[PDB]
Amino acid sequence: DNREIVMKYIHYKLSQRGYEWDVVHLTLRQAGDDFSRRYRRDFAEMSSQLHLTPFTARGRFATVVEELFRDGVNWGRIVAFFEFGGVMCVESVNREMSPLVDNIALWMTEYLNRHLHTWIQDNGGWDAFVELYGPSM
Amino acid sequence: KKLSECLRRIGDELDSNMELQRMIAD
Repeated sequence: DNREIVMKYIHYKLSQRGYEWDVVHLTLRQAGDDFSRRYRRDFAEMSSQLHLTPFTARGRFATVVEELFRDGVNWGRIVAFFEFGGVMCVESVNREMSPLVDNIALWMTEYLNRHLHTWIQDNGGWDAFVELYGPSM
Repeated sequence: KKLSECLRRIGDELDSNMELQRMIAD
């Protein structure tokens, strides 16, 4: 379920750069591109800030992701969580490490169900988000 | 700069922007 959300976002992002790979989705495609725009405004595509290697990616991913929610969670920070993962999958493919994509998605899925699931429920769940973001599309 | 700080700033800016786009839509 939350893993499907991860799948469709990864698939979506990967498509967005011409790479194939085998409602909450639409809203989330929207917020991420929204984020995308804002991010590329002040900084350069984050692919440049990513230094990746097969056996260093999981830790890197973890480190960053924890620095994100280290002090709190808000939907903005979660769309960011999404953008981050997807950018890692696109970088992966581009750096000739396509296999990782499948791993990155698992990492995300786990992180979602393990460390964010509580905030989500406590804060209205996914429909809450689909309703907050509603007026931004 | 730090990738995580970049993510937070934008992450927050986006939260603020939709809470506002939400206030408006009321």
